[PDB]
Amino acid sequence: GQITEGCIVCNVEAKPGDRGTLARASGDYCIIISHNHETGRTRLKLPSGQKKSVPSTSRAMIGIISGGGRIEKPVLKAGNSFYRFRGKRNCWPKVRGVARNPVEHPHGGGNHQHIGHPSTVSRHSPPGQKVGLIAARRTGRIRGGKAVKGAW
Amino acid sequence: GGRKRPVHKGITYGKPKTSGVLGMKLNKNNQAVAEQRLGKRFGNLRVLNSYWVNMDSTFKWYEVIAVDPMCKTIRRDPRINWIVNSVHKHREQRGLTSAGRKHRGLRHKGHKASKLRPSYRAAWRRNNRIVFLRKR
Amino acid sequence: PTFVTMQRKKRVLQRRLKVPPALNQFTKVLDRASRNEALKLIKKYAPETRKAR
Amino acid sequence: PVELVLWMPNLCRANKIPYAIVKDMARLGDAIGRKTATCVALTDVNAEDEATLKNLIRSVNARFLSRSDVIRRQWGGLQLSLRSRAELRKKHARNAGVDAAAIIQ
RNA sequence: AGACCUGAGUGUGGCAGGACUACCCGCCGAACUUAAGCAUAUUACUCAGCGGAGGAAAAGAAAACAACCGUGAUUCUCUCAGUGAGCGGCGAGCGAAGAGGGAACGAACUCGUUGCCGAAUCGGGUCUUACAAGGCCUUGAGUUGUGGCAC
RNA sequence: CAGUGUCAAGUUGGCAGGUAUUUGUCUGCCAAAGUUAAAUACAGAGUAGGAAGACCGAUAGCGAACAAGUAGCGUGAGCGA
RNA sequence: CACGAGUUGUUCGGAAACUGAGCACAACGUUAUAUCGUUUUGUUAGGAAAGUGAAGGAACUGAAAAGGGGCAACAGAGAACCUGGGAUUAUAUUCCAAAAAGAAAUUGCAUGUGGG
RNA sequence: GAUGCAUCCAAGUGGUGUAUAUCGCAAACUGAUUUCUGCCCAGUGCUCUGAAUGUCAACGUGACGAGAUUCACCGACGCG
RNA sequence: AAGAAGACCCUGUUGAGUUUGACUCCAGUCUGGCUCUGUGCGGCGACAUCUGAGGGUAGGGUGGAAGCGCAAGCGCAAAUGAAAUACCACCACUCGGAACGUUGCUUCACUUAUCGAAUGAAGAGACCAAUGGGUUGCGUAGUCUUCGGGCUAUGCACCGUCUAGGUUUGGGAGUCCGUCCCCCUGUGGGUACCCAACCGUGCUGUACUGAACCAACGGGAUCCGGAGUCUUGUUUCGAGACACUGCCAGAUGGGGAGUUUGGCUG
RNA sequence: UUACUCUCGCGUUGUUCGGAGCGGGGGCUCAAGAUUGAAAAAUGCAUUGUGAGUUCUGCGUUAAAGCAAAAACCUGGGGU
RNA sequence: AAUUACCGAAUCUUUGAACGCAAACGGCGCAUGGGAGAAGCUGUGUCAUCCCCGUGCAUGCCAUAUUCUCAGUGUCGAA
RNA sequence: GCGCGGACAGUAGAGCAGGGGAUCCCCGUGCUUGGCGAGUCCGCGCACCA
Ligand SMILES: [K+]
Ligand SMILES: [K+]
Ligand SMILES: [K+]
Ligand SMILES: [Mg+2]
Ligand SMILES: [Mg+2]
Ligand SMILES: [Mg+2]
Ligand SMILES: [Mg+2]
Ligand SMILES: [Mg+2]
Ligand SMILES: [Mg+2]
Ligand SMILES: [Mg+2]
Ligand SMILES: [Mg+2]
Ligand SMILES: [Mg+2]
Ligand SMILES: [Mg+2]
Ligand SMILES: [Mg+2]
Ligand SMILES: [Mg+2]
Ligand SMILES: [Mg+2]
Ligand SMILES: [Mg+2]
Ligand SMILES: [Mg+2]
Ligand SMILES: [Mg+2]
Ligand SMILES: [Mg+2]
Ligand SMILES: [Mg+2]
Ligand SMILES: [Mg+2]
Ligand SMILES: [Mg+2]
Ligand SMILES: [Mg+2]
Ligand SMILES: [Mg+2]
Ligand SMILES: [Mg+2]
Ligand SMILES: [Mg+2]
Ligand code: NA
Ligand code: NA
Ligand code: NA
Ligand code: NA
Ligand code: NA
Ligand code: NA
Repeated sequence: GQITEGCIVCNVEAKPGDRGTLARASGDYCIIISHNHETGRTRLKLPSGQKKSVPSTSRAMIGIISGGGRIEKPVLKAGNSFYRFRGKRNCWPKVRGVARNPVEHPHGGGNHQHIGHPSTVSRHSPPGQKVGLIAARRTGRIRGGKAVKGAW
Repeated sequence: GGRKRPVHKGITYGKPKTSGVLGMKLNKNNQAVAEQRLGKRFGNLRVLNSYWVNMDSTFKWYEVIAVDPMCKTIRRDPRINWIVNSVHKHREQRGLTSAGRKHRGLRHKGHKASKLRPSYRAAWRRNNRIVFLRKR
Repeated sequence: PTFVTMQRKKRVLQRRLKVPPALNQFTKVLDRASRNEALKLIKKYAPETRKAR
Repeated sequence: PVELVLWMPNLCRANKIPYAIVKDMARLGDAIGRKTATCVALTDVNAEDEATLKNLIRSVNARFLSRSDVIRRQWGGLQLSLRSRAELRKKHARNAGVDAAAIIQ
């Protein structure tokens, strides 16, 4: 509430006392859209493009998160991906589901590598069946305006 | 609530008759369960009885009555010193309190309880064992 | 400690809810002076102790 | 538990026995020389205290026996904290005359 | 000041965990198998699993049977009875009870309530040759009720 | 019998009386605290004593008539002469 | 195979006595069942888990200090000794005897000399 | 966009990606550059519609009946 | 020739792995209801009761009552119909209102259940004052009384009270002005304010690496304030009686389980 | 310290450095080594110079990779 | 009686439910009783550090305190 | 098997195949049985023990 509209902020508290949960990845920030002095709420634009309102008591850091521009440099090498994920978690390399056998994946098997059924699966699919394009509203190459992702 | 069958990932095996996970009910009542938890936790006491006091949507509260079998007041009382004798150790674990008798079917007598007296196993034993008379 | 918080919150919750008359009547005590006088009269006529009996 | 004596004022009222609800079962226990006491009944006193007993009966009846309709009718509780009452006060003060122009006169 | 009443600390006195587990008591709980297949059924309220006690356990003094000229706590035996009971893809299969002859049997008691009392109760010290079912003392516990008496 | 919901009556009363219901008769009994010996079990138990057998007779009979749950095997659970 | 021997430490390695990936006693919760779960992202547990520096008239009393007790490295951290021996059948930076072959370092207590 | 998505667990004030926060995380497909990636939404999926103007569950509501019950009405996702 | 009870092929009322839009199901997901679950204001309806107010072609019934009604009209007689109206009495179905009780949904305002975060539960709110609280008061007007005093409105009072800073109303008293020493000069030490009002809300700092703890100081007989006080009490913040707990119900559901997938046959 | 006035200077094998103080003179300090002696000849066996290897040590690029922690110990800042 | 048999008295190492804390450690503590004890002191006693032995010390629960010590914006209440 | 909507809108009109004059108007054309209850075909969504 003490920050002028149009100011660029990062490390934004979703709830007062959160100690910062929004706009923390390198290069990311929020934009303050407006204040509602009656309700005591501030409306802001998140990096994803969604607009969210939080109590005006939530704290923000002035500026943008450092380290921006990282994803612009091609990795070029499997070894560079290896070192990138070394400090994160065991999630790489990635084996395609159609390269697996039907015992361990719905996409497995066949005498050609193929998904034999539509890869868009329901939101209600149980774990083990919910693989592929999960509850996709649309598929294929996005033409024209990219719609803001996430829920409504 | 009802008992959830503790199978991995809710998966059962064998005949479809045994495939239920969420709809089975524990064959003991909750009062007997509360008495058993009290008795297991404090093995130096003798559980005597219990009664309902309150319940929530999540919880049920039962007050359990327990006796210290080493207290001289208990040991010299002809009304309660029966429980000092070691045959009454953990009687709630064996379904011997009022709640245990209730879920054993022992509130009934005669033709409503013939297959469960003096116990289900006792009646099964005397109904299913092959008798070989000496001269037959 | 948990019990301190619980007794305080119990007083709060007893005040915040709608107390039916059968329970509410016990907050409508006798006045101070009559209470002292009645307590003194009862103290006059207390039972015998163990040794007096 | 309050259920031990929750019925006692009603039983006293039904039999037309003067009763008082007083503070602190521990003070009652102090009177009879005990730790606590739920209730005490006076059956008779000597002549030196007949007048005191009668005056006590009168004031006790004023508070309790004569007020049976109110006592039977009166719901309690519904009390706000100090912070809530002050907040309602401040709100009524802020919106003290917002609708003054809506009035025809 | 202090009280009680809710909860802690320490001292003192004690108890539980483990083992056994044939039989017994409480839960939990299959599948092979049989149905000439198989899913209900069957195997089986069994095995495996988790708890608990004893010298036996459990049961047990009618909210019982009967429908009689009536019986009379429990348990067990023969029998009722593989049943002109019943259950059952009414298939495979399953499946008791009362009465009757018997074993046992000194088998009966307690509380709570009611109503008449109301600390007469308990524990602890200490005397009696005595951690007395005794005397004395004792606020310690108990009147938010222990103990007596009665159908 | 169990979970959950819902929940009495008061002996002008309840429960039972093996085809659901509503009536009105009859009969038996009085649930929702508790203790209790014997007659029964010991279907892979123990302690101290006993008695036997139309049983087996060292590849049999317990795995074990013997320094046998031993020697040996297995990472181990166990296996086991 | 039989008989009889052989491994010597203030300092070497470990432990007393560190933290790591981790483990899981307590506590609490769950489960018909604890033989289940949580238990280092500063950190147990609705959670009152600290028991003694001081003083003050020899052991009795008590301030402030937030987040219980352990374990997990014989290659990480750490750790005061090293040469000579004609000293063995076999041990040795471990044994050697007042000329300790000898030379050191380092703990813990005590005794003196001296202090400014 | 975190009272989230994916997701472990028989269960809990339980667990993982998350010591994170869209330049993040999770789920697929293709397989370096280069040059390109056409047409088809009928089918089956997936998705949305802030009509869901038909269809249902039990929960309710009413009526008939001495009552057990019978009928009627309401009834959400979803399907259409 | 040996090595292995053919692995090919068939048969069996033998399997197992895998698939699915096979049969029969189960977790998971979603959805409805009840529950958790409290307060107060309103809104739309429903129920009970008073009561409007009209009225297949047209001139709704259905009955007593063919005569009186102040007046004087309706026929048993004129007009119809798939039905012919009197004076007392006689309403179909809709529409309309309270004024009470209950309440099914629902808007809003709440806050104590509950949910979500944070924190070493580290400073909440008020004093700025009610549509507040109380015999641990005082009146008034009704209305009751067990005669002691209540209840409902109404007012007065008590609970109940202090502030950085900003702006302006009154007070003198020491010496900006100047003063009190030492060396025209230089330097060193201090005060140059208090009260009251409105605002404000608990406020001594600001608009590329410092130090800060175990107060001094001032009063009263060691306490006190310095360092305000208070508590119808919630650690604080955000939601909030829904979205979270249990039960019941429907759909979905190869993610998973079980099982089946005839026979004859050159 | 007119050091850098229009070719600044110093220095590495090597990627530098300097008015935020180069270079020269004179000093302070740390780390590696030297040299002298005590040990020590009383021991050991039957000698004092150079060149090549050798990582103790000194010199304090890949990275969307930036390369543990604690005990113990050390010193100061405050106070006695 | 190194006989046997039986049984009342005794002994009974390290562990193990194992329970002061640990553990591929014959490890390490706190409290409390003891033992031994060099150098100094008048052979004797005494004895710091070190060393040895006994006892108690897990968690929970019950009872209890000749009436122990406390906590709570729980409820009261002093005179 | 149960319920719905429909045999274009209905309480017999509308769309429009074929008709006169200059795309306009006008002729035509059109689910059963009973005094508003009981059957036939399409679909939908739902039930499935000979
Ligand atoms: K067969
Ligand atoms: K008999
Ligand atoms: K032989
Ligand atoms: Mg492959
Ligand atoms: Mg698959
Ligand atoms: Mg495939
Ligand atoms: Mg391919
Ligand atoms: Mg492909
Ligand atoms: Mg089977
Ligand atoms: Mg078999
Ligand atoms: Mg088969
Ligand atoms: Mg078993
Ligand atoms: Mg028995
Ligand atoms: Mg018994
Ligand atoms: Mg042989
Ligand atoms: Mg043999
Ligand atoms: Mg050898
Ligand atoms: Mg760790
Ligand atoms: Mg360690
Ligand atoms: Mg060492
Ligand atoms: Mg290519
Ligand atoms: Mg063959
Ligand atoms: Mg198969
Ligand atoms: Mg296979
Ligand atoms: Mg399958
Ligand atoms: Mg064939
Ligand atoms: Mg242990
Ligand atoms: Na699939
Ligand atoms: Na045990
Ligand atoms: Na035993
Ligand atoms: Na039930
Ligand atoms: Na709050
Ligand atoms: Na499936």
